[PDB]
Amino acid sequence: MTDPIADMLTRVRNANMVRHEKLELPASNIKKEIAEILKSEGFIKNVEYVEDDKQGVLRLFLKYGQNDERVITGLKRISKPGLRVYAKASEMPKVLNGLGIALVSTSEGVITDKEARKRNVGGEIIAYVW
Amino acid sequence: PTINQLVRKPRQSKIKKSDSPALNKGFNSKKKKFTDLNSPQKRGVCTRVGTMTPKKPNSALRKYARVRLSNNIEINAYIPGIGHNLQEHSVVLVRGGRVKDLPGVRYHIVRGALDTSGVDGRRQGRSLYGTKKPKN
RNA sequence: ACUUAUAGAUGGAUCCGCGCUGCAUUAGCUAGUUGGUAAGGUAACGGCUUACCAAGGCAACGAUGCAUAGCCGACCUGAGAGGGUGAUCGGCCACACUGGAACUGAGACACGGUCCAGACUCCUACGGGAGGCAGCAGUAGGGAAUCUUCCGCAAUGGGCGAAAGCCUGACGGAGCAACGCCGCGUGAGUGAUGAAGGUCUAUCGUAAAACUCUGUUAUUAGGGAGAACAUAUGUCACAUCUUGACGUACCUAAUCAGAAAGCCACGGCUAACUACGUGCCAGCAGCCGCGGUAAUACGUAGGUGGCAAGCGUUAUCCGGAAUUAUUGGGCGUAAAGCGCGCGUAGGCGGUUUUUUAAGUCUGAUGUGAAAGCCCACGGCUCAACCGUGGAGGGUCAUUGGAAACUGGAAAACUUGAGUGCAGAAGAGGAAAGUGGAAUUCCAUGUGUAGCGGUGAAAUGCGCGAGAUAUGGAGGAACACCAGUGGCGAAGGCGACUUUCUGGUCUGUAACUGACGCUGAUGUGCGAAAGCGUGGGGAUCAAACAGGAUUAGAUACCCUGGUAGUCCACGCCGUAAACGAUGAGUGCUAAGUGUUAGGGGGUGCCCCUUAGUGCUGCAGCUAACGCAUUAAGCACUCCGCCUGGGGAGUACGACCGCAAGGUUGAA
RNA sequence: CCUUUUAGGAGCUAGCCGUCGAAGGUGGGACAAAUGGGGGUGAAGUCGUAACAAGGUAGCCGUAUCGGAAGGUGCGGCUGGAU
RNA sequence: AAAUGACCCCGUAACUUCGGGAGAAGGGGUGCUCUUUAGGGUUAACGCCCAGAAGAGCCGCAGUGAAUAGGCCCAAGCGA
Repeated sequence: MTDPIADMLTRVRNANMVRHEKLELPASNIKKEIAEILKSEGFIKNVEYVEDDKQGVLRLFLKYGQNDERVITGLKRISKPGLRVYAKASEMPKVLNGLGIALVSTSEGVITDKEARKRNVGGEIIAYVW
Repeated sequence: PTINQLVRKPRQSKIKKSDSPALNKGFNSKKKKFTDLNSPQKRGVCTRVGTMTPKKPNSALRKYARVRLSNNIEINAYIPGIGHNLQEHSVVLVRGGRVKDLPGVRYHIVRGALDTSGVDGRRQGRSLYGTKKPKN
């Protein structure tokens, strides 16, 4: 339980393998950031925040689209305690030529892969969710 | 594939050994120990002629050469071609490595090469077992 | 034109820093290891010799030993990280016969110095000379090649000189090796298919001839390409009556015709064309690969694919080799997973706020040069030989504001826990053998012709064994509750009269408010045998005594037969530990067999807070298998693996009562 | 430019007591290198009779013991044993 | 037969039944005067008993100046 989000990350794609949703998951202050900034793009049925203390409970409720097909086709974290890879906000890579998105913490608040390119802010840029 | 113990403990490469280890070498007498050289060019001075019979894959007949290199060791050769140099005691230009189908021999002869010229029954080769001044 | 109070400077550097490789067949650490304390002194602090005393300073982290021992503009080169060799090219340093050397210097132990020890071809009335081309040559050479003793200051003056002048052996003048590759030149307007035809029997034949075109090789010629040198010339800006060995180049130059050796394999890939020779006689062959009577391979012969200063070979790292994995590494299976109870260092190392204000966000600045940089271009008969630098010289001369955090680090959360626990299971383990398979022994209640023996019999107990059991306690195992059940990490495992013993935890968690994960330090310990007491036979099993065999037996066969077979004490470890499954985080149908024992409960329906084995949705791996109770997807360590042998054989380092291990280039 | 210039009481380089003494010189095994039986392999007169399926005494691994490979026994995980 | 031999300080191999080998092998030091402080318990303190390093000097051909004190190394055979 040392990474409070770790498996939970790909549990999106390892829960919606056949587009399925029966998986309730635990919280963070970034499990108040992991599932809250891609609803910016209509990606979740509901994660509004975690409503408990002690980093509790949360319905994952992963929105699925109109072609029936994996909203999250595949997904990896490349940022875990035990894998610390820190880069700048300039050559943040091209996430499938920009087809994917990133949602991550920065060195000046909280941003996305829509901010690093136009704000020069960020630290351990995390993943490629698609 | 985990990187902690990777600077604690490293890995290897493959495992291969190069070609003709008792070749590319010139044996000392003053300081008695060999030279790791990989020289382009070299000589061959003769001790016998040599021939063994049992040949399966070809199943015709042809001999080879037993030429000793420097200062007391077994060094063995072969004459790949249709030319028989019924000779010995020569001073030549070495060819390094083995041609197909003879184990353990890695030492050969260039065409001409200061000892003889070659099997003079060739005129079309113009570039095989002795062939100089050939009309092209 | 002298000597000094003083200077800008020269190699350097007194020195600081990262520059500053490998050998684990080298950790119980050097006596100075820790550093303070000296008369001393080098342009230079000071264990640098000495000055005073205590080491555990070390400490399983490389102390130390220790093997090549230059680095750095260069070159082939990657897409990029740079990645290697750093030789023409070295700007910096180790180095001149030898050990030194009293010396010294505008700069020291000194490549033709200065002395005295050495073994060298040697010179000498043998005063005894001291010299060696890591400085051009050349000699005997070793030689894949491994060069001109052609000339002598003229391209820079060091030094000497108030000056006119030098030495160049610093730098220069070159046989040039077709070594680099280029500047281009050795045939033309060509030509009707054109012959006397060379693989084939129309092919390269638009072969040829005999006509013309270029200077560019060749008969000569004048050949002056660069460029500015100089007390008295008159008064460091500086200068004339002072700069042609190569000083001949650009050489248009009329210009005849002054050939550009010869190409490989000769099919198809590495790019190639067919065959007589050839009857397996010689023999083709870059991985693939060919001749035994049509080598679309070979001996040889006119050439199409590449070519004309070029033919086959020589062997070095590059992208290619994705056979390093910094970008681009397997786990059950190639060539690969823990004997595990154990487990130091630390790689990793809960939730939330966090005190941090370092760092990353990135950056004001410093903006200190580059010849050339991520570029391009200009001088040049274009190629050998030089240059504008806008790319700031790569946190370099200032430390930052974003606390979202690896970071001086205050706590709280608890249900994830451990002792409380009903206790409760199952062959988890320790329980004498009261009784019983009580055994081949035998007078025997009983007796002799059999207990018994077999692919093929002797084996084998009867010149007074027998059949099963009347005393039959005993060498011993629970034989029957015994199931695949289940304690425990794998090896296991069976009544108990029970001598003892933990955890495991099945339900939530009372206490404390992180109560930390793989675990090389240690310890280690783990199958009969191999191992430790003498018991050592209930006597079977090895050897085999021995028969017997189809053509073929000391034999799996056969009664019996000496370790062992009946063990409470030293330590272990090879096995298909074939379990060939290594352990943190959940997981997309749950049922299902169900487990002592249970969340709601009450021979009636059950869910994991649970456990196993699963048919198997679902989705991945690699052909396969896992699956609400996952090799699939996500954070993990000891790590191994990265085509095969041989290879654990030279040899080997350290444990050790023993099997022995456990190392290790070729 | 020590100044009884000889010189000397001291006292400077040269004799005398010394002072460590690198190097060579010898001193020991490690080292050594051309050299002085194991194996590794050769290239076939030779050898056992099979392993692959209840294949011919079924097919294998460590090991009391094996052993010219093949070939056969007790005992540990065994089946990768067919009926 | 000669040679080594006492005491004190350095240093010490292969092998092993871990006791050994081992005094392995190899080296070095000693006379006399003068200082310094290094001792003790026998003690009221050198009277009394010596023995411990560091320096200065003096002499000879020679300094446990006489007598008495292990010669080592390598490799085989046999029996603990």
